[PDB]
Amino acid sequence: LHKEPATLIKAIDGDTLKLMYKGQPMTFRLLLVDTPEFNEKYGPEASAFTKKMVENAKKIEVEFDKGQRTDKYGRGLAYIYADGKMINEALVRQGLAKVAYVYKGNNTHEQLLRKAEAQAKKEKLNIWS
Ligand SMILES: Cc1cn([C@H]2C[C@H](OP(=O)(O)O)[C@@H](COP(=O)(O)O)O2)c(=O)[nH]c1=O
Ligand SMILES: [Ca+2]
Repeated sequence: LHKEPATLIKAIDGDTLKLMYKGQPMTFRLLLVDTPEFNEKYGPEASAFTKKMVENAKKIEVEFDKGQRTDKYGRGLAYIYADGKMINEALVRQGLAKVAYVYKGNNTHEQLLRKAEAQAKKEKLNIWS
């Protein structure tokens, strides 16, 4: 896999954001995770977490997996990095997302994320509290 440039347009919530990619606005959905919706427990916290990471970032990158790059809603499906730190992994490590939506063929970072979730679970963080 490889990282490609993008710039932030707008934070949306814990696991979605609007980025400019190859010069075009698109909404991205984070691969392999599920944050609570804003109206759910920890939703506001997940939103804030992702917003801070992307807004503070000097460099945002998107990394597609090997499979589908757009979902049925037209959202880009990627791993998204802020100054080299993967947001998908960071949310999970903090107990602000569950590993979820693991579809065959777009699952390159599955085991990395599951290891993060185990450690969040051990620490009884947030969702796991
Ligand atoms: C993360 C992800 C979501 N989706 C689809 C599955 C779910 O369909 P349904 O809308 O029919 O439930 C939805 C969940 O996204 P959200 O968690 O953003 O609601 O997005 C994908 O198809 N591929 C993906 O990799
Ligand atoms: Ca969600």
